[PDB]
Formats: sequence, C-alpha cells, structure tokens
Amino acid sequence: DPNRVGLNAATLDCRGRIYRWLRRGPFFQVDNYFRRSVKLNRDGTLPTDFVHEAPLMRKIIRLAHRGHLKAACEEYRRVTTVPPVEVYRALTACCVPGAKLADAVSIFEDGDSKLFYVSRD
Amino acid sequence: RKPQNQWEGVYYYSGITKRQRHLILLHRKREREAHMRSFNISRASVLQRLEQLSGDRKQESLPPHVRLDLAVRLAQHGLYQQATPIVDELHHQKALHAGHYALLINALACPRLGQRILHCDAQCDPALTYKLLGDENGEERAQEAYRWFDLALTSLAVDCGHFVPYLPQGTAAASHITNALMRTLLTCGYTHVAAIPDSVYDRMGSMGISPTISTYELVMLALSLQGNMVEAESILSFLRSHHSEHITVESFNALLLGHREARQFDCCDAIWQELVDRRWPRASPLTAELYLRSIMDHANTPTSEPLQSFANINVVEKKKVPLVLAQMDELGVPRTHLSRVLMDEVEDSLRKFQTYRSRFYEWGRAVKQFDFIEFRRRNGWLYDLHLMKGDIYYDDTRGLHDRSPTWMNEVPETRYDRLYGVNHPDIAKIGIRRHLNVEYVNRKEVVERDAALMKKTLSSGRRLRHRVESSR
Amino acid sequence: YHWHYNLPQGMERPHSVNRTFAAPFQSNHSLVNKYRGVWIEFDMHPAFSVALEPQLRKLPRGRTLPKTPAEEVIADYTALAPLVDDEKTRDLWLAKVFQHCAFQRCGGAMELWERYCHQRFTAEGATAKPPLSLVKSVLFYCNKTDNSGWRALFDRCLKDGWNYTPLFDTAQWSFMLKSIGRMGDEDGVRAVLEEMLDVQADLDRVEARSVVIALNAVTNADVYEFVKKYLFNFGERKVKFLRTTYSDLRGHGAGKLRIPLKENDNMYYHVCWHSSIRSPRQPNAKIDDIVKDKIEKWKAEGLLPEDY
Amino acid sequence: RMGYIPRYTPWEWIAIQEADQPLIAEQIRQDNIGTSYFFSLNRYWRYKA
Amino acid sequence: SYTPNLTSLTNQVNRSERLRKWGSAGVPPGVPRIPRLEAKGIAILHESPKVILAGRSRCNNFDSNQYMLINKATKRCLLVDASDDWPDDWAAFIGASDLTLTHVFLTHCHIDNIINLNAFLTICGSRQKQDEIGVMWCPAEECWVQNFKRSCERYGRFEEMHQVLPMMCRSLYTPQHLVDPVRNARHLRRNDVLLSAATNRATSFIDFGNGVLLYYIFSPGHSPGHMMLHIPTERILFSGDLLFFNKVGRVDLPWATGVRLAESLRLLEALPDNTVVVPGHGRMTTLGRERRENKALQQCYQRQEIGKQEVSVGFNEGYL
Ligand SMILES: [Zn+2]
Ligand SMILES: [Zn+2]
Repeated sequence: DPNRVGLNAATLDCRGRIYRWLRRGPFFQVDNYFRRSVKLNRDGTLPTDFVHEAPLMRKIIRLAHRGHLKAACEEYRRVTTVPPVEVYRALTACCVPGAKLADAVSIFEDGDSKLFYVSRD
Repeated sequence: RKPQNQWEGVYYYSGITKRQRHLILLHRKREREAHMRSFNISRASVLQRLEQLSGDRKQESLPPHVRLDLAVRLAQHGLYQQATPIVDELHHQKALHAGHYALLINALACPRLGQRILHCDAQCDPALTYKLLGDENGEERAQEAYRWFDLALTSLAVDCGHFVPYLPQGTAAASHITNALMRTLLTCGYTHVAAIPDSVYDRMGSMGISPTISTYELVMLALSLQGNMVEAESILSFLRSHHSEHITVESFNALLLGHREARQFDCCDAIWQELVDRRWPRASPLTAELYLRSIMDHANTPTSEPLQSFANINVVEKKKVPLVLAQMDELGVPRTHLSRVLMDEVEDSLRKFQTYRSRFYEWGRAVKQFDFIEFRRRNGWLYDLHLMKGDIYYDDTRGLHDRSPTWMNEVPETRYDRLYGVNHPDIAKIGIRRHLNVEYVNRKEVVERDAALMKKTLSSGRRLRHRVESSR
Repeated sequence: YHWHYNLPQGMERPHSVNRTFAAPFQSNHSLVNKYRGVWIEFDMHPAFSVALEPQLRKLPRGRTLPKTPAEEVIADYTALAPLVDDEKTRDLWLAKVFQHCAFQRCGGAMELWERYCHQRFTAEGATAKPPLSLVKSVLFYCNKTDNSGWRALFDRCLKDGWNYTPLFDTAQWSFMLKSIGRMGDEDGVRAVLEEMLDVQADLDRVEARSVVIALNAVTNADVYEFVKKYLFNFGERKVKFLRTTYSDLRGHGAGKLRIPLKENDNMYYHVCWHSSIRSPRQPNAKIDDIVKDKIEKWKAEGLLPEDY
Repeated sequence: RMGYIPRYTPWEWIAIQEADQPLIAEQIRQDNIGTSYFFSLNRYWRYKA
Repeated sequence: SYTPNLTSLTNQVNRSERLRKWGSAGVPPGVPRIPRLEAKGIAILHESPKVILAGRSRCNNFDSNQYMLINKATKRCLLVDASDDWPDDWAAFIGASDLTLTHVFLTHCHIDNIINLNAFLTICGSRQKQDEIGVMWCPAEECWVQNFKRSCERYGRFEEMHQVLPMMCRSLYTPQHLVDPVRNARHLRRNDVLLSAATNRATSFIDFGNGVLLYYIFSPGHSPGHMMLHIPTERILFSGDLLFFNKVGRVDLPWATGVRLAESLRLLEALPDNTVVVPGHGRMTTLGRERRENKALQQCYQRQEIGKQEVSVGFNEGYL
C-alpha cells in the first residue's frame, strides 16, 4: 500500500502525558517509530517489499556489483525500511575481491539480529 | 523521603517457564530415543550380516579381509563373543598382520556402543562413558584384549623372523598394539584402568618397548579416572622437560577430566587458562566440554561452613561462563559443538549472568520492576528456594614535632560551637538537649538558638527567684 | 531514622532476591522475530531439490512467498510429479502446492488430495502413514479456504490414528480454531479444544482473535456448559484480553475480520462475567406432601370454604 | 561485643552481591577482525553512529 | 492503629483507605518531636500573692500546653499534664528559682500528656541530687497506660516506646516485691497519689501550702479518668481536654463517651463567669465566654430543654 504510508503523532496534552515524556527511555522516539513502521507480516514474510524506496534498493545493488563499496554503504545509510536479501548478497560479494572481512561481518551483523534476520542467508 | 536500598539488586528476569523446562525435557527424551533407535538398527544390520555369511557361506571359505571387516564391526557394536571365533581362525591361518592386530584390539573398546552410552545413558559426560562401558563385560573384554595382545606378540616374532635379540620389542608395531591395549583397557572396569599405569606400564618397560605420546596420554587418562593427580601432572612434567614437541591435546583433556573427578576446581581453571595462553595444541570441543562441566559441578556444589545462611555462594562461579564463551570465539572453538545436556546449562548461566547494552538501558524501568513484585506476589510458590520447604620499617623511635609550620598554610576557620552551660549548676547534665550534640548542617544556628533559650530561662528563673523571697 | 557519618558505612546485610526468585521473561509486547505462521519443515533429499529447482522456485520457501498464481503450480504437479519415482519426494512437493494454494485462497486444490493421497491414507482403513509435512499443509489449507475436509483428517491424528497432534505447533491450532468458528461447528470447537487440553498445548499463547471467533460460534446448550469450565484453563492475563478483543471485534474493530461475526450475546455476557470473576474486585417428593397436608387442614379448619 | 560493626565486608556478603546482578556482554570488548572502515559509521538508522 | 489480623490484611478497603489519607506512601507520618529551633520560652502567665502560674503554649506537635503552679511561701512547684518536647528549660527554671518539684498532676493519660513523663522525672530528679517527684493520677486511666506503647507506634515516638511508666511501678497501694535477701529507686515509689472519682467540694483537694486548696474534679467523657484542677481562690480552672476555646474534647477515640462528656459539661455551671478556664490546648478563655458563644455548650442545654434523656455532645475533629 503506497498511499497509506505515514505515521501520525500526538500533542502531549495532559500533565500525565508530560510526566511520561520526562520518564521515557533513551531510545523512545526512534524505537516507537521503528515498531509502528515495518514489521513481520501475517503470513510470515519480510517487510522488504516497500514501494517508495524500491529504486533505492536497486541503486545499492547496482553500486555493489560494479565494485563501489563506499557509495553502496552511503546509500545504505539512507534506508528506513528493511532492506532485501539481495543487497546483503551484493554487499558481501563486493567485499570479497578486496578481502575486506571487517566490512563484510559488520554488513552481516547489521541485518542479523536488528533487521529480522534478513542477512541470515 | 524514605531511602532506597543500594545493596538490593535490580529486578531482572533470569529463569524459564514450567512449560519450557518440560519442553526441554520432552525434546531431550526424543533424541535419546533417536540415538537408541540408530544403534539398534545398525546392530541388527551387522548381526544379519553375520548370519548371512555364516549360513549361505557354510562350506565356501571367505577371503580373510571380509572376515576381518566383519570382526571389527562386531567388536565395535559391543558383540565381542561373536568375533572371537573369527579372530581365532584368522590367527590360525596366519592371515593377520601387525596393523590387523592393532585394528582388532582398538575395535574391542567398542566405539559404537560408547556412542549410544554417551548420548543416552551417560548424559553426554565424557568421564561417565568410561565408567559405564566397564559394566558391559568389562572384565570379559579385558581378558580377550590380553589374549589378543598375546596373539599379536606371537605373530610379530614370526613376522620378524640385525637387532635380532631386540625384535619385535623395538619395532613400531609393538608400541602400536600396546597403545591399542591401553585404549581398550580404559573402557573396562576399575580393576583394569588401575592396572594401566602400574601393571601394563611396567610390563611394557620389562619387555623393552619404546612408548609414544599416545602411551603416556592413556596412562594419564588412567590416572585421571583413579583420582590420583600428583602422578598425572608428573607425567606431563616429564613430557614438558624432554619431549615437548609431540604433546597433543589429549594430555590436557586428561588433566581437565582428572581434576573434575577429584573435585579440585581451582586446578582445572589453571589448566584452561594455560591452554588459552599457549594456544598450541588447538583446543578441541572436548576441552570446552570438560572445562564447562567442571564449572557446573562447582556451581551446583553446596558449601557447609556458612551452611547457606542467606543463599548459595557457589552459584557465582556461573558468572565465568560468559568469559569462557568469549574466549572460545577467539580460540576457534565453535560453541555449536557442545552437547545438548551442557548447552541447556550454559544458556542457564547466560540468562542469569549476561546483559546487552540495549537491555541495560531498559532493565531498570519501574514497569519491569513492579511486574517482578506482582509475579512474586501472585505465583511465588512455583519459583522460590524458600517456598518449597615516615618509613615504618626504619622508624622505631619516631621523630615528633619537627617544626613543620602550620602557620604558613592557612586553615583558620576551624571554629567549633559547643552547647551552652556545660559546667552550670542549674543546668542538668543529662537531658534531651544531649541530642543537639549530633547535628552538622545547622550546627551554628541551633546552638545559638539553644543558648538564647537557656539564657532567657535562667534569667526568668532567677528574676522569679528574687521576686518571691522579697515579697514574703 | 538515618545513618550518621562518623559510623562505619558498611553494608548491613546482603540481598539475594534474583537468585531466590528465578523469574521468566514476561513482556506485554509480542516477540518481534517470531515466524507467526505455520511451518512445513521442508526436508527434501539434496538431489531432488536441485532437480526440481525450476519447479520449486515458484513455490514458497522459508520466509519467502512468491506471487506465482496457483493454476500454474497445479499444472506443474499434474505433469512432472508422475515422472519422479520417489514416495516422500512427491509428498513433500504436494505439501508445497497445498501451502501455495492456501496463501492465495484457491478452493480447487482439494482435488489433489483425492487424486493421489486419499486412496492410500484416508480410504477404507489404509495402514500407510502420511508424513507430518503433508498433514500440516492440508490442514493449514482447509482452514484457510474454510473447507469441510479437515474433520476426516483431524480424526486421523488422534492417539489411535496417526498421533500427529503432539507435533502440532501453537500457530497450527490458531488457524484451526478460526475456521471452525467461521463455519459454525459447535462440536468441531469442542473436539479441538478437548484435543488441545489433552495434548497440553500452549493455551495462553493461542491467537486471541482466533479464540473469540471459535467461542462466538457456541450456540448448543451442552457444549455451552463445556465452555464455562474450559474458560478457567486460560490464564488471568489471557482471559482479560479475550474480553477486550471480543468486545472490539463486535464493536468498532469489526472490519479487521474478512467476514463479520454473528451476534452471540449469551457468550458475550458470560465472557464479560468470567473476565470479571478472574479479575480482582474494583427432595421434591417430601416437600410436595407437606403442602398437600396443609390444604387438607385448611379445608377442615374452614379457611377454604365450599360454594355458598 | 555489644556493638561490633565490621569495617570490611565479608567474603560471603561480597559473593552474594556479585551473584545477584548480571554482567554486561559488551564489557569483554574483544576484537580480532579490525575496524570496518566503510560500513560501521553507515549502518541502519536506528542503531547508527 | 490496631493489630493487623488476618481479615485486616485480606481487606481491600484497608489498602484503599490508606491510599486516600496518605497518598502513595500508605504509612501515616508520625507526630515528631519539636526541635530546638521554632521553640519558644517559658512564660509567666499569672502572678498572685498566693501562687504563681507559669506556662508554655504549643510545647508539642499535638499543640498541647505545659503549665506549672509555683507556691510563693513553700517554694514548691507542681506540673500539670507534664508533656513538653524539651523538659530541659523546665528543669533549669526550677533550678534557678530555688523550687522543689514534689508532685506532677495528670488530668488524663493520653499521649498528649505522658509522652515525656519519664523524661520529666529523670531530668528534674537528677537536679535534686545536687524525696522524689510524685505522680497524681486516676486509676480509671489504667486502660490508657497499657496502650501507651500502641500510641507511640502510630505517632512515630519510637524512643519512648521501651520505657516503663512510673505510675505502673509498685506504689504504696500495690503489693511489694519480695527480693532476695542478698534498689528502691524503681522497686517502690512512696510518693504517689491515686485520685478517687468521688470528688466533692468538701474533702477532695490537695493542700498546696499556705492555705490554697486544689480541688480536683472527676469529669469523664473524653477519657475514663479526667481530673480537672479548680482553684476557687484564684478563679483558675484547668479543664485539660474537657473545654477549650469555642470547642470541647473529642469522643471519637476509645473509652470516650458522648453522654459522659455532656454530664461533665453540666458539673461546671455553679462556678462564676470570671473563672479563667485554662485548657490543655490552644488559648485560654473564661467560663462566662463559653456559656455565651460556645456551640457545644449551646447544643448540650438545647437538647436538655427539649427532652433528650441521653444528651450526647462531643467532637470528632480536634485535639487528642
Ligand atoms: Zn486527650
Ligand atoms: Zn489533649
């Protein structure tokens, strides 16, 4: 659904909502924006299939197949949804001709436990 | 405000549900059935192979290598009685050689029955497998291991027929069969594992057979199972002095196993820290299994000098388990190569002593603290241990008052405020005004208010004194 | 009252609260990494998997659902499956098209069960035993398309039959109870809920929208008294969440379901009564002879006169 | 004794306080691969640098 | 308040009423000691050629008062309801005025009266070292001296909990201890007066010296034994807790009867209007002012006129 993409927020009306804002954790805005956004669906598939950032996922695979690792890492920083399995397949294949093991593990460790095991492939 | 307790720990979830502990017990029983099913299928296959080659090959004599292949497969599955007529005719036909005798005695230790005993009966304890293999004909397999050793040395004298008065005792085949004999005698009972460092080792010395590294490691493992650690470390001390190039992992595996049986847990820590320090020979998963099981036996051990006045003290030894598992990641030891019985107790220690940075920012929230209190209030009968029911060494005559000027430095504001009327005859010594002696923040303002109250009281008392006697 | 500063500031006594009370992890939020679906346990031999690789490509694998329409994978199993001479390979392949037709809701996939697997598993006392991956796929299929063929297969999984009910997951029972409440089988709800209690399934972790649908279809009188004693088997956290979901599914949030619920208010008033109960506060023959002896006395006393 | 307060906490009382609180997994700080020169500062936006 | 039995712990409204009164704490904060700050000095209230009345207002956080009668001729002083948070000014006042503390009068044995009574006898008894001080009280207050420890738990007076009261000790009206023949500071208290409830104008008095008589009046209703002090020569009435400025004592405490309090208000209607009534709490008044502008006395006689046989008057919000 492309037209229903968006998250509305509140206004902090009453005093009891102000005290909750002053008692929130260190990651309360970025955590609740992450869980109101993309999550595992009813059938069990990934939330990878996102329409608005679909050509951005094509750009990283296009950059990781030509050997541009740093530019593919720069466009990976701009993602908000869960990236597909094909970008992790292309990013780790970009690290092998330069023997960059430290970059390839951090690519896998980003999507292993944080992004619903999309890099566990 | 009432103060909070700073020596009270943070309420956090370290435990499992009754369904999960039942589901762990239910799943572990299924794979114990699977290893029991896997052994008896292959045991029936080699017994069907035996009766096929005995019935249909009744008069046709088999080639000696087919009968040799079936004899080791019978001895591996714990069927030693079905294999001794096969080896007796192969020795009589002189078809067995130096490597064939060492193959048969190594097969007599049954490394297929021990695989069933490990996963099902011994609860994946590698020390308990030697204790349980000795019951299934331990004395009976030891006599045939001694008989096949006599069959081997008789055949080696024929096979060697200069160095003529020193044959076959100086060959490589004599020690290989002797190493095969000690490996088979380890699987036997306690009477035969005690004979390995004393009786078999002196017989090897009296025969003049040069030992190898596998000779000393089985003797060290034999002294490990007896519980004698002063002799087991002495053999590796002989190996540390003379033959240090050939020391493999199994000498360390005997010492990790041996101090676990003797319950000297401080010694088995130092062996593991030594193996992390040298990093050669490589730590097998048997090293990580024998060391982590020594932690869990030390953790479940109760103490008796405090007699558990508050709680169990030895449970703090499970805090080393995230340290050892971090060391296994750099030693190249995979943690997935651990047994299912140990892995449940390893993850038991992990959910009790491990936290991440994302959880540490959220574990102290009052919602999770008050859920811990209510869950203790609702069902505390299910999870509780209580509900089940100058220089001083050259100083001797000290130099006092060495004219160190305290007036060059400035500490002038050391004024002290004492209570009014200490030696006054009208003011009593004992009283509730004695509690004013312990007051620090308002020390100046209280005692000047106290002195103003006591001066006006003694003034009003003595002016009442002069008024009454002047009127009468 | 306090501790003075010149006193030694030692710890008075240690507190071991986390080792006396071993608490399991309890969060109000659900697990973010769970599969939330029915697993098939695809365990094919690694020679037919690369052989049938253009055919298994359009089939749902682990956490992947291709959008191939169901009439093509039926035609692939119609032609190529008689070519492979292996029994468990065809059964595992048939479990995938039963899973593929379930996610796309194709009602015509029950002909594949009667074509191949009915005659050797569920016909005339068949002694052959189907694999677990095939029974899980067709029960997930018949519950998704609301097919009435689940009853002959669920009766085969009992302790005298195939005995596959201890191998069912908690998500399998959630999709099971949703279809019976949609079709409206009163004895179908009771026979499954008696099976879930006999098998010791996770009753507190079934889907709450699935339970309130299966409880909404209870209209018979004798099975309604079964629900009254079965409602105590849930937890106190679960039974207060069954009230809030059943009140919203019949109220404002009625659009979450594909078909609307039917109005069963005697189940609605009992669940609201049972949730308030678990929550904290915030001789006819001998009596009939007594009355007849009194009316006999009152006619003798004259209090009950005759006609004037 | 009549008022004995110890100036050293006993070994039993230290071991109880250590056994009640867990460890932080990032305190071991072990590293053997190296620093990710390209990706570690450009990871996912929730857990980013 | 009371003993936490099984039904008080299993009651939800016990956990709810403790939330309404005290918020999220649930435990009532006690009545603490007045510190050496915010405390006043001893005032000379009345000077007469016979006696001298010296007093101090608001000496407790119960807002109680501390008074002392000083006889000019005998140099003998007498404390009335000895409850001061600092009985060290009172020891220095009698030490600097050449006075001898002989007895302590107690109207009733609530915690607003005997909270520092052991402190009064110890500090003033230590000064006469360089005959002990008596206690004059009524034996109907025996039920309140048993619950003195219970009252100290509810009002946070933990330091005066483990203190045996001096009136509980063996006096001359008690059997004596038979000690081993192989110590009478606490074994026997010879100076002790037990007042009788049969109080009359003839013989129920204390001879204070030089011809002034302290007529004690038994007037229950706020407490089982409530002994007022009346000095008819000086027009002074120590009502204690019976009558205050524009209010009377509480009846919502145990052993407090509303119909006994109304009979206690009727037994002071023969006294003149210029009798300056000196209460245990608050400001002093006259008896003529309370006969005109007190609604508790106005309701007491209005119910009597319209024919109420059991007239019940009494406060539920006020002083203990
Ligand atoms: Zn009172
Ligand atoms: Zn009072």
